[PDB]
Amino acid sequence: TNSIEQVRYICSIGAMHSASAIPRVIPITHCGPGCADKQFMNVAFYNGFQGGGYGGGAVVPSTGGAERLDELIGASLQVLDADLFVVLTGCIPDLVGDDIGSVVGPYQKRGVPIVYAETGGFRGNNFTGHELVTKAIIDQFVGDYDAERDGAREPHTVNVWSLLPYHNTFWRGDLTEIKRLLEGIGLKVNILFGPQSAGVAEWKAIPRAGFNLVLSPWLGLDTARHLDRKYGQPTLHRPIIPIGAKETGAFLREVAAFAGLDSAVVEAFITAEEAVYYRYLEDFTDFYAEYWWGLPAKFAVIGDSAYNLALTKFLVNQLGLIPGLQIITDNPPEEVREDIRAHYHAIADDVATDVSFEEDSYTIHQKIRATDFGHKAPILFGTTWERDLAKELKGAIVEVGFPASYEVVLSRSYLGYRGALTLLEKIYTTTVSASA
Amino acid sequence: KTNSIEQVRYICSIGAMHSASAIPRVIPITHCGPGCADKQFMNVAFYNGFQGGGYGGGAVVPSTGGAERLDELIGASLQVLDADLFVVLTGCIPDLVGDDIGSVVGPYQKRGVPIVYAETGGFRGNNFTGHELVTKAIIDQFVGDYDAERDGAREPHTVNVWSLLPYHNTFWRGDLTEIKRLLEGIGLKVNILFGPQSAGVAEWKAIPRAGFNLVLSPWLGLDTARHLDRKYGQPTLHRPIIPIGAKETGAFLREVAAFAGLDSAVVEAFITAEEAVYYRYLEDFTDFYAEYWWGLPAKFAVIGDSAYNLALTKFLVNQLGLIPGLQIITDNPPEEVREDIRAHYHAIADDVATDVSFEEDSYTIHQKIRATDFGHKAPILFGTTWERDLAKELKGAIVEVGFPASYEVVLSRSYLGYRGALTLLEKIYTTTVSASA
Amino acid sequence: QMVECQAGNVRGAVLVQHSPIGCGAGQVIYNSIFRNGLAIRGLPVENLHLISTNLRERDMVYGGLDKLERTIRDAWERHHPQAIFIATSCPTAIIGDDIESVASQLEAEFGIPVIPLHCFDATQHGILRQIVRKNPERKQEDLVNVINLWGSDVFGPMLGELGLRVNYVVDLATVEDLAQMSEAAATVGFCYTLSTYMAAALEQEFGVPEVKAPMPYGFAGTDAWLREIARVTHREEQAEAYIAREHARVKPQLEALREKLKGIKGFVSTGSAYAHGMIQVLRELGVTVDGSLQQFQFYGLLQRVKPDFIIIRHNGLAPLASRLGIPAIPLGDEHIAVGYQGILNLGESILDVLAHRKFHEDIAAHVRLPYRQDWLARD
Amino acid sequence: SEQMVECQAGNVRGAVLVQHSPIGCGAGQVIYNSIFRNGLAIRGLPVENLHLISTNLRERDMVYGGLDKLERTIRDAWERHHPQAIFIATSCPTAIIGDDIESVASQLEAEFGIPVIPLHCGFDATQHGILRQIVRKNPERKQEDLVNVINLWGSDVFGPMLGELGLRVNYVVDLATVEDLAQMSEAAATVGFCYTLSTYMAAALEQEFGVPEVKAPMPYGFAGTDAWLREIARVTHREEQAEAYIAREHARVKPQLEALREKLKGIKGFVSTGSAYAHGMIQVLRELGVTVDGSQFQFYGLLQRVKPDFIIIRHNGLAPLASRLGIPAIPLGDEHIAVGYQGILNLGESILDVLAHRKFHEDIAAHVRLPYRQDWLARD
Repeated sequence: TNSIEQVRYICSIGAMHSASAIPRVIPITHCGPGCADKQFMNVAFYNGFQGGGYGGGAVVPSTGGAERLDELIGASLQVLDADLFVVLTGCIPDLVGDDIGSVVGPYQKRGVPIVYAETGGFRGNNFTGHELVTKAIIDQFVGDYDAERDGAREPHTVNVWSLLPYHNTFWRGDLTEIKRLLEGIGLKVNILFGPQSAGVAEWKAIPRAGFNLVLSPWLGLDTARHLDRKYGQPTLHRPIIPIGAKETGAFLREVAAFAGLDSAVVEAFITAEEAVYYRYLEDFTDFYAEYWWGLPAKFAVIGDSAYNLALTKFLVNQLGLIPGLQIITDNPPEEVREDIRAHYHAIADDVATDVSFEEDSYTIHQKIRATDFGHKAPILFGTTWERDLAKELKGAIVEVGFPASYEVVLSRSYLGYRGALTLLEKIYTTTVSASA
Repeated sequence: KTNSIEQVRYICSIGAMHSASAIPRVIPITHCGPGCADKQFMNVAFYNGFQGGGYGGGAVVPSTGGAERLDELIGASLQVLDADLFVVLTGCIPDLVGDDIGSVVGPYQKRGVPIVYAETGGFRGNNFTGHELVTKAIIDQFVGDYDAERDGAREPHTVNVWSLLPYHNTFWRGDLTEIKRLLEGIGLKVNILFGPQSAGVAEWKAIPRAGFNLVLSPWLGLDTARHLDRKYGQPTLHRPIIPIGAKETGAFLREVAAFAGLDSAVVEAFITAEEAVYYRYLEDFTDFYAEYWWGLPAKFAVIGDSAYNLALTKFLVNQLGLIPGLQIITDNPPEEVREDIRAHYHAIADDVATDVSFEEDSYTIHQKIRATDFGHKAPILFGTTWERDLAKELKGAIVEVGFPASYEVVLSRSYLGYRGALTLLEKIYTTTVSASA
Repeated sequence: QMVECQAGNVRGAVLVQHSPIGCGAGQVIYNSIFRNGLAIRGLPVENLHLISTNLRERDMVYGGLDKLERTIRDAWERHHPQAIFIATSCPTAIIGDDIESVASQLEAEFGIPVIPLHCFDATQHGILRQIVRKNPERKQEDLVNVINLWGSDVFGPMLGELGLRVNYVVDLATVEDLAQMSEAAATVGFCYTLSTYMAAALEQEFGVPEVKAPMPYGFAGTDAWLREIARVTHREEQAEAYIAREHARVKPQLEALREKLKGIKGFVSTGSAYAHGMIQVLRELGVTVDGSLQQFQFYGLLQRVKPDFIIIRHNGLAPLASRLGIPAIPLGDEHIAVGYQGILNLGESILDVLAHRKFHEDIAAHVRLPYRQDWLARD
Repeated sequence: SEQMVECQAGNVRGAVLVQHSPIGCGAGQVIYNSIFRNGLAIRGLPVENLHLISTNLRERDMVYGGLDKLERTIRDAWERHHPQAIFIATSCPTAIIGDDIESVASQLEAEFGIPVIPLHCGFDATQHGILRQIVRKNPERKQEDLVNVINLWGSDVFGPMLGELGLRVNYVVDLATVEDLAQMSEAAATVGFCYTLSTYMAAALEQEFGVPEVKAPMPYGFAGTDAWLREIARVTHREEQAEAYIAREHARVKPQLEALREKLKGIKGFVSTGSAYAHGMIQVLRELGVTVDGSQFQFYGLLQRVKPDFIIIRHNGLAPLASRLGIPAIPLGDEHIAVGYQGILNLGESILDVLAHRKFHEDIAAHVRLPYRQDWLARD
């Protein structure tokens, strides 16, 4: 069917949050007359109550549209102090056929730091919009590369293409952890988003990075291929985002092998991180093994492919939980779906599962209800939409993705070693709160 | 004031065995009469955050005239367990009967075994007094005398940190990690002495070589710091308020830098970087804090030990403009220090003055909370599992911040410093918004 | 703007968003508001079920009528609602699909109203046209319709002392409640510009009188409002008893409350028809008001006035004022200051947000606003 | 048994337990509170903290005794909670000083008009006190459809099972109101699935009050459950319902056991508990086809010798040690896991669950060092 009940994502123009995730970058939205651009800068608010003030929010300007868009750009330029403006277009400019390139080019020839992305809402969701925005920035702001003028390529610098900002609820802490891990093994990291990023200076340095790391099942592959064609940069695709010591060590060793990093440094960093992580896991083993009242054996993960696969891998391989049902809701392109399914088939050496692709919450809930989770209630890793279903199943729910309307998220992370420990805390504080 | 204590807020001195087991590769050897359920402590830590004894805790802990029985236990533990140091703690029966623990433990010490004994009669105090007794016993019987030529010259920029009580302050591991990170940021060498970040008995052997002792708590550790001043002549810096958030943490770091004579450029660079991160996150949080339609608690009550009680009160008054409704300290501090703690509460802010009471019986605490007027909104309680029913009765939120935190699974959570402050905000306001969850 | 949340907040009904998936982003905002309103009102808490037709490229050149009918059938089969509303954003309005025909056809087929909204208020108009009963047999003499957006149960207790019952509408009201409004003995609108059309239509097309009196803000306002309700519903004795009792109970406390608020300079920028009541309540408490109303315009006004606190009813304004160090009254419940107890509630809220200045002043000192200096040197 | 006595006495709803001892011996209050809240949540009853009062003895009381403090604490309990019964527990430091609790107990019992039961801590102090002072004597009402089920904790396993027989269940002692304990003399029979626990109280009930005790095979395994249900039915005259239920359950469960056996094939278990409880678990495992070898340093040696896939234990501290060796343990917080016909399948898929969790324990075993010296490892 076509109906989507309880949307699991937003339109492409919702990728304005990706632009506002870059420090000192202000998106300029053009959705038509521009009634409810607020529908987004407030949608991120009803994710883990984070708000876009770092680069947006009510700060975001919003709208023949060529004349009116030109007026908007002129007004925003003279009011707002931004390192870069990103102009995003919605339905009406696309359907009417407004020539946004003609409106925005004159400013660029004037030297203004402005880019435009044609991100018609009905074309796709905000993941496709994110890729469009990143490609627009690369094409219109980073521009062409000349090693003599711009600087020699650095083999040990990496551009990280990863979680989608403001849609992956814990993207700030998660990107902090990813950057920390990558710098541990001796890389210079262009994280490109969030508090740890340097801003547009980091984006201008994209051409002179050794390689692009696509740390996600499919998001960023388009950008990495584009950068390969443009600058000739090699790409490392690491579809599983690491959570915990096992997967994180595998990921770090894989990146070190790819980039030719010093193995002694990599091993020392892994040893220290593992020491800390396994001290905490040793402390946790008492609870995990002794807890009288039993803990969930099966789980279901509903969310975008990145966090879905990361959580499935961690829950199967670190905790030995039984995968009950995994549904990916970000609507990945049909070309990449078999590779994702393959990742799920080999989720462990002796565990094989599968992943479905549904975007309608009614179908997802019916699938969960039709699933058999054993004599114990499962643990759902989903969104606010699954709270009622979780109560119906008499099980726990952990909100791990959009919409996480019952989490206040400042710097929480669920990736790497520290994020893995935080995730365990969250999961098993939720489970024991049955009698709270 | 009645003697009865309902829903205990702490345990006996011998419960300070958890302080000994918080030092890496240190195994306590308990001696509590016939030891019916001396395992209680080995399990109360499990029901305060689900922490687990680690290496020298849980069933790993050996337990029992008790002289012959204690000697047999010590011999068995020595032959079986591999530890850098053994701490022998005694409870009621050895104290009442009058067992000579020194005569039993000193023979091993003269033979070179790394063993100390502490007399922690359970009826003489709670586990805070036991913690001080254990630390003093270690210093006296293991660290021993100091000779700068034999042991090493004193380092003016090394610090011993005396702080949160292990395993009773539920988030002590992450909290000590944050304290050590902050102190090393401004260029100090830190002897944290407890938890995963500690080096173990090597750190304790280096206590005499530290430039000064930092007592980062209202009263716990002051006894130890005075003892170390008398013994090794080490100066003491008392910082009664444990910092949470950027304002208090910056004040604390600048105070420590002024005391230790640290380089000011390094201190300021570290503070500005930490503040950059912290205030970026606080900027993100301001949207929720100012816009949230359905209202947030205006008043709070904090029930717990003096350290976290004062730290939380300071943070909630100064970072957030929450109105202090009722603060009760439940760790039973000595009568000498209570006026200084009250003074800290009187000047909790330049324009906010509050007060702190000292109650150890949960019935009295709950009656005081019920008798308190929290305004037209339900308050937020910072307490323990004992306050869950009361929180439901008041139709307000509860955040478990101390023993017993029976509904928290605590691995590496912290509520101190720059990062712990953000974690604490997340916890508080995820609890408040979960009213309709 | 409010049409979609109003239509989706009716329990027992299903709202169909005929538009691309993007225009359904509000489902999260509406769901949060709906759950919080249910929790506040004491009703069981659950997610709302909003269905989007999920229009794509193809529907932009052909039409979404087939997808619209499929979505309506899906709503009926999944939930079996008592009513189905239909919304229409810009992208679907431009292609000019004919929703009326499908709505009428499926309404006939299912036997429940299928209400296309024309996004005066579209949701209220549709409810009156197709849900509100006509010539009801019953006439609940002790029932009064109270129009509110989200609010809280303040009119419940207040009118209970008059022996009247409250029919909260439209939000969080079951389809049964919306059909009952033809039976009520009167209709009271909390605010003019927000509750005047629907009550006027109710009185015109149905015998339900509309109450025209000062809003329940301030002592005199509440007196007049309660007396009008009592006269319309013939409860003068209970109304006078309640008024005297409340005057006696509240007047003392207001004296003490006034001193704490001495020298406090407020600021109001809500709707002029409700800002008036708020300013009346503030003047009762002794607070000084010296302002009355786009991010830049609000920033300029706040810089000019520099109030201790602000009162607003729209989003985006509060976070900007926070970055200037000014707390805002959390006006997520417009019923905070209604009635005699409303005076004390607003006073206590003001005193609370005054304490919270600590947070905003700390934020104000450590944040760079996105406005360039050259413009910051000009109005 | 002191911990169990305190847990039982404090787990009686509507009663208050007084711990006559220093504050240290009250540390178990948090453990008991957690168990109590979790039991209430599992049983579906409203959840709340339990109120245990400590006399909080200090040096003065260790020297001169604490009778005055005990009386003050009992008065405080009465005034604060107005309970239906007050138990008193005495520790070692209070046993040494030899305080006379009986006199104050009797005096305050007379004054308040409610039982004040000094617990004296095959035999159980709490059960003995309940029988002496709470259990009603010569009841005017006999409940032919009421059966006493003596259990510590666990979900409602006997509820549904005996409901199919038309019998009602009276769960004692834990989570039982003082009303429930009083009416145990009215029941039509007393069934104890745990021989070690239930034998004393059920025997005393039958001897003193005439409520028959059911002595039959425990409800473990098909044959065990058959015999147990048939004995219940014979004692309470419900043979027809019992046979109908047995036939239904055999038909419903016997098929799935084949698939469970196939899944569990080749799995080696290990059981270490009281012979009575271990017998039932071993019988259930034998039904499922799991292999059992037979029945904290000695535990380390045993686990090294056997190297089981999983262990079944009922005592604290054993599981964490086994976890560090990479062996998951069956969590027997709910001892009702394997009871009855559905218990076979419950235990089977619980074993399958903990076999999956082996991944965590193997990682822990890989990355931890145990505190035992290498030489000691070379001894039995």
